[PDB]
Amino acid sequence: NPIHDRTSDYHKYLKVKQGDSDLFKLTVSDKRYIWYNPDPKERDSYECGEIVSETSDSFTFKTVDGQDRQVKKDDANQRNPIKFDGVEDMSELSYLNEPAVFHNLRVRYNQDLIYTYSGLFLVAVNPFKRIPIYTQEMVDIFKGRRRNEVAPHIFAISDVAYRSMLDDRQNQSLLITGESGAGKTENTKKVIQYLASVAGRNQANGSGVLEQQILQANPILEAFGNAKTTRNNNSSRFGKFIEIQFNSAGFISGASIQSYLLEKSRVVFQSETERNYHIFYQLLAGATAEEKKALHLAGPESFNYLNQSGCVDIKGVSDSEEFKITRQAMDIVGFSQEEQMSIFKIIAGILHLGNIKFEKGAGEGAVLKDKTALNAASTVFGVNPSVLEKALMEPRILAGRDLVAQHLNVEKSSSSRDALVKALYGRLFLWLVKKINNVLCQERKAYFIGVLDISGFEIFKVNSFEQLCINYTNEKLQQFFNHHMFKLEQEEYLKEKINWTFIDFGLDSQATIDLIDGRQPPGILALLDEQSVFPNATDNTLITKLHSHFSKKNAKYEEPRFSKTEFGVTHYAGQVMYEIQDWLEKNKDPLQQDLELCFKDSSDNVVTKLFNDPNIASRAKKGANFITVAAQYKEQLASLMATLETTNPHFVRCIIPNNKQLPAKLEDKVVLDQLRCNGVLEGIRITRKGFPNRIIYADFVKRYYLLAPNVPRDAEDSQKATDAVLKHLNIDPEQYRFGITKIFFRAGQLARIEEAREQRISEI
Amino acid sequence: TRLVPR
Amino acid sequence: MEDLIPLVNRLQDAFSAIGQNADLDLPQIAVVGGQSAGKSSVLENFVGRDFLPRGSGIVTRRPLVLQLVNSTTEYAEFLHCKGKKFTDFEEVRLEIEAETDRVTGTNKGISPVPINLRVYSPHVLNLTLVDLPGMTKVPVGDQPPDIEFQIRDMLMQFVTKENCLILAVSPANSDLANSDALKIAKEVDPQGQRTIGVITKLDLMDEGTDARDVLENKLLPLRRGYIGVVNRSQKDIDGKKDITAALAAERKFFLSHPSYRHLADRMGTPYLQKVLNQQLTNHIRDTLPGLRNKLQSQL
Repeated sequence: NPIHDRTSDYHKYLKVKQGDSDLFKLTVSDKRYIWYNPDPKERDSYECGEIVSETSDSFTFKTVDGQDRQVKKDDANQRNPIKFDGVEDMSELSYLNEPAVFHNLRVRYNQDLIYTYSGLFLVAVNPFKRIPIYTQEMVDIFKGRRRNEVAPHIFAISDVAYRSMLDDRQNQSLLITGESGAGKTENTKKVIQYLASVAGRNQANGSGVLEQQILQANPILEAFGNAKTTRNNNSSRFGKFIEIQFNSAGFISGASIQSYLLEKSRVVFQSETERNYHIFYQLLAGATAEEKKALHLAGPESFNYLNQSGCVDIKGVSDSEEFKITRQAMDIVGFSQEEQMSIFKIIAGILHLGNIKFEKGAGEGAVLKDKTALNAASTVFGVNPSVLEKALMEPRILAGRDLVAQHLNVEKSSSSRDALVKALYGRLFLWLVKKINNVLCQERKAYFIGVLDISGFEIFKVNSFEQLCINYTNEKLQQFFNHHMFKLEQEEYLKEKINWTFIDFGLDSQATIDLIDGRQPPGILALLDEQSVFPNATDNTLITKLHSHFSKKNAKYEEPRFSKTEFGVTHYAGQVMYEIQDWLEKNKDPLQQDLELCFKDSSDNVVTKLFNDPNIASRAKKGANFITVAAQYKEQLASLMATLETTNPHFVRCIIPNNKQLPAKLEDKVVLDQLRCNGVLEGIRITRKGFPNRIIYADFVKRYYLLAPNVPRDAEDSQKATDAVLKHLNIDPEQYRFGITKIFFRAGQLARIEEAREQRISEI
Repeated sequence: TRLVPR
Repeated sequence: MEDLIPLVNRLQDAFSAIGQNADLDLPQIAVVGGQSAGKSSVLENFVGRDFLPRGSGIVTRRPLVLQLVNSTTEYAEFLHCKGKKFTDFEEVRLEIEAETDRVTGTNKGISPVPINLRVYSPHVLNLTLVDLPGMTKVPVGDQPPDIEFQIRDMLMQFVTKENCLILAVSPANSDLANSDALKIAKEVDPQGQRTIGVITKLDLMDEGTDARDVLENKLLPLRRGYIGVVNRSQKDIDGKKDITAALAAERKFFLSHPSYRHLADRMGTPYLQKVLNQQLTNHIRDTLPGLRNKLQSQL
């Protein structure tokens, strides 16, 4: 039984070295330490100092050098007794503060234990090297085991989700976070491989190519949906939910992908040093001479949509080699060579559209002097250039019953062209997903286990509308986690008959969510929509209105002291300041019907599907004319949340250890920022308000019997013995609660009992 | 433990 | 080294309030005997004063860690009576009775909580012994019915430990093969390597019989041997215990018995004290080296 055999790879790579005699009697004294910040500006960089003095409301310790400081006991981050080093769940720590959480992750990472639970979360730190814990032999160990029967592992989360799906006949979701480099793509692959292995029905037919197809969808979706931003070279700018589907007997039957919230604005504008979506650079770098000739291609410097940010390449990334991978993936998921060329023609056409330069003609009317870009776009799109030219500068509308051409000026023509580009790109993205699903989903499912990953909580020096949307999505998903943790905690306290009550943790997020999307009183999105109706509004009247409705009236909002154009929102991950510039423009999403009429007549098979398929195209309207971008956003998010609320969720948090791609180098500043952005610290905050440590009575007595007079180590009535120890030590009863089978302790109290044990043993 | 000379 | 027993005396004091832990194993001597063996008389003759509770049946209802320390002066102290010096041994007996009743609900049951009594006296050698409840069948007392098992279970907690030397006390005027002390010592120490035998009441044996074969270590062999004693109680003018006369009477007994004269120098209370002091000291010397590290791991 490898789970008990200290010589197995299960023990070598998934358990703490302790074994039995090793980590258990390695001395210990009576000295206590504290975690502190050597430089107050870097709040996530710590060192360990020795406590020296001790007073009423403060401690006194010597910095790692010898200098001295003091800290209000109310703010001190004490270090846990050595017995707590390496625990498999952060909830087992007694001092539950940020540096202590990092320390435990580090004790484990330094022994190559990359998986650690933190309450409901499975935290997975990229080791930046291969560890042999994904073999068939490891799969067999996890098969059918409960989370508390085995060490932390992505296979444990996967198995529990699979058994719950079968036992409860309920779909499951696995919400996984992590920026590129965190190991999220690899962990998601392990989930899929694990499910294919335990739910495989491979005898006779083999396992086919479904797994391979699901994995190959990645390079395609990343090429069109990921981009370099100032904080990550490969940032996902969309959300995706990959359903691994099963038949009624529990065997894998197929998969499906659904995308959400793609950032279409990036196609037409990118901030300094960022890039447009990777596919544009891949195509220009890897197309063959003949493909460049037929698509009228040139270098990225030659296109307005790729030459404004100052950055066209990524250090260490070959866009040409990445294009090769993208095409190979397209072959595997079934795109014909002709469909692939049509996809590239549309990407080329978007670039040519971006190069059209509208000029003021004789009067205000826009005109096109040089028809080069127009003609190149028309050729690759398979449309009539005269029709496209008129649809761009003289789109017709109905004035009463009369068809009238609105002759646009330069600004409106440029804007319409951009709107056409964003529509083409978004529809193309939906068509790619639909085409991939043509091969992934060929049987009606009975159930599914879906993996969700979306853009992570984002903070830049200057944050705009796109960032508020991304962060609002993250806020809603964190409330979803909080609510589920609440339901699970309610059941644990009730099962133990613990005398402590609490309300739905999801309510802690309501103030921020209401600030953003409330309707009554109206939140930010509602006031942005209100300000998008009349021409009297400006970005300045918009922020004045936000300050008027929320400054000093909503605790989660801040009118900054020294900026007239930013407003602050306190999210679970901290405060984010948002710049209002251009929000009114960004909320408008109209597309001229004459442009759709133009493209509906394309001679290209894929272009016609983007404009004739009522699903990919159109949507509806609003009994009016068009839904704002904020209303579209809110609706896609609501659709995603409704899907999640039908499932039983599981949460995985993948972490980058450092930003140098170096193994064995866990950095606190880098790790703590991610734990803050991914909700782990929010889970810890909640955990600290209750009773995190829960100890079976007999185990408490076995360890602490010596701290009280005449209490047998193996006392027959473990509850009375536990009470005798607590009463003799004069523990404040508010710091613990007796349960039917375990004693519950508030943060810090068990560490103090452990410290008393260490002291008593050294005395003896 | 300190009661026992090492 | 005159320092080993005192060192373990401190450890016993420190563990006196630490409840049972099967892994904690200090080098010490546990006194085991059937209720009829006269084990109280053996201890009172070491001290030279009557100081143990008197009553029918059980005399020790809580383990008594009795630390004897040779001294020029004579007085006693209980660990639970900080700073008090007892000089009247009748008060010592009364305090053992009071402290015992204080803990035991029923006035006849037992408790594992020890009473830690140290006696300084010119009549004793440096020696420590843990007296335990004597064994008996018929619960004849007043609660509980399973008393025999409760006593045996408490005795086993002590003597199943490897560092516990067993002082097995048996009366000569009985069937020594059926000795409760020697039988329980054989259950836990089959090779008879950590059991010291004491044969009491030698002067009470039937006319024409003697315990020579057991005293010579031939009939029921024990590596650490057997020592015979007799309680020939002498009272002084006031009617109180006269140890010098009692020890002289015991000496006269062994010198004049034709079956024991040749062993007299290895019989009697003074010799028994000498033997226990020597064997306990050597045992501590043996076990001390690995002690500190072991304790850390067992606490």
